[PDB]
Amino acid sequence: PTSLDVTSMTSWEYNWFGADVIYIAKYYEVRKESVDVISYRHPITGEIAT
Amino acid sequence: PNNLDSNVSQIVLKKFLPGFMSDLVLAKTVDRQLLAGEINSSTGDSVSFKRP
Amino acid sequence: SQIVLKKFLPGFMSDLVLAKTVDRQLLAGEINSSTGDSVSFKRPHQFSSLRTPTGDISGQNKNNLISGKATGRVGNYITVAVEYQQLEEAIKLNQLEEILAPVRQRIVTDLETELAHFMMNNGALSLGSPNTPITKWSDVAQTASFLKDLGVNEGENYAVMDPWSAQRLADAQTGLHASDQLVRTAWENAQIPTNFGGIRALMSNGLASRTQGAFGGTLTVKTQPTVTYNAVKDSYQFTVTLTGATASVTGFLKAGDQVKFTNTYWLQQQTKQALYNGATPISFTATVTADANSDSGGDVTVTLSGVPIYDTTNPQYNSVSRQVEAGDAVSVVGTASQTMKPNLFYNKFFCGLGSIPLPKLHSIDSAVATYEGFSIRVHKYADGDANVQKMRFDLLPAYVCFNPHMGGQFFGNP
Repeated sequence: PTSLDVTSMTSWEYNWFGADVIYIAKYYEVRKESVDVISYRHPITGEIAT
Repeated sequence: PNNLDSNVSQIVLKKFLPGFMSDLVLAKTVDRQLLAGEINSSTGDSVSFKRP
Repeated sequence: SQIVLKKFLPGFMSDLVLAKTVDRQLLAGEINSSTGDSVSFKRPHQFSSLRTPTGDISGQNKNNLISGKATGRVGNYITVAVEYQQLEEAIKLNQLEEILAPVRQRIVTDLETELAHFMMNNGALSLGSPNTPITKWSDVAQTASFLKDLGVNEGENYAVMDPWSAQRLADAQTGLHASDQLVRTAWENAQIPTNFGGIRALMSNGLASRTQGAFGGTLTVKTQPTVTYNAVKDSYQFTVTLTGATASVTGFLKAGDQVKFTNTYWLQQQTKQALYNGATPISFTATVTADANSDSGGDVTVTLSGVPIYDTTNPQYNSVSRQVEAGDAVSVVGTASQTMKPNLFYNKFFCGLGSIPLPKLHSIDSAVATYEGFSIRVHKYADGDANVQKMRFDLLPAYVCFNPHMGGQFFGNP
């Protein structure tokens, strides 16, 4: 079943009739992670390539 | 005999043991959009809705 | 009859020397929200030696390990509160700035007076008779000589005296014979040098005064007290009861009185050898802490500061030649009920001082006032419907006594 987020923000001085709206939100995060970089050093057509 | 109990101190750590807790099902299931923003303390103490 | 000036007349002011000299380093920001209402310091350790021809200690007892403490606590509030009718107050008194000037100095003066009372109540050492004032050069040098004789090195030594005593010493400098700078300075400014007799001498006008307290009869102790180190390893205070007093006198001994044990002498703390005052040995003395009455039968129970430790299982902590026992003879210095202003001398590590910051009360306007390093919280509120505003000032100090055997009172002697 559908469970929607609650904000209790709107309906402030307005007439509401459509209960067919479900509120979904996108969540963004930024993290510091350890990643391994591989340096392909084929000399032909440029060598230093990480 | 060595009496050196004044060389130490009684310590109460800054740690809190876990407590008890309940759950919320009744509040989430009810209808809250109808009554939200419809009652004001100064205006009155009752609201009415129309039957079909 | 109507026009008035907007500048007040000058008033009278004391001086602050006690706060600027005592130790304000060890006890500072230590009684916080986590420590509680008291905090304690440690004490140094002492050891004794066993002398054997061949080095065998199997039969004898190895030195035990006993640790002491020195606790510091918080005192009462320093609160001054006023109320006024704001219509009559605001007639010509702008922004209520005139109240601020004479209240911070009142707070500081009360704090210093209570500090002096505490210092002379907890000091142990005494010198000279209370009646005789200070008139010569030796009366100051005796304090430094005594402090050096006990064996205190780490610190600075200070002596405090009233304005008139400085004048009498200053006149002696005028009569010097070969020092031009000294005689010129004394003749012109009437100022004694900083170091007078090897001790940092100071002058103060605001110095607490005390009364002796009526006593009469040849006092002596009835019961041998307990002066073992384990009993007094936390406070250096002990209780003793006396006989031979007057029938029934209330207030027999006031706070600050010095009780002297005739036949028990001080000791050089490191060498544990007796003290010799040029021609006579130095007797042990103690200070009354709380007021004591006398009941029928002439029995007085009093609590004294400073302990004559002669523990027999811990010889390393001895500080007096012989153990105080029943039948000993004691006496109280001074006359019956005279009142005098004592002169104080102490080491740097004798009494501490600190302040506890005070938070602002919720939903009440307030501010912070600073005066010689003291922060005073001022609060204003408007309780009452009778136009009665109220203003209050607060300050919360804390004291500690480290070693009672490193200070006390002193007078002149004939």
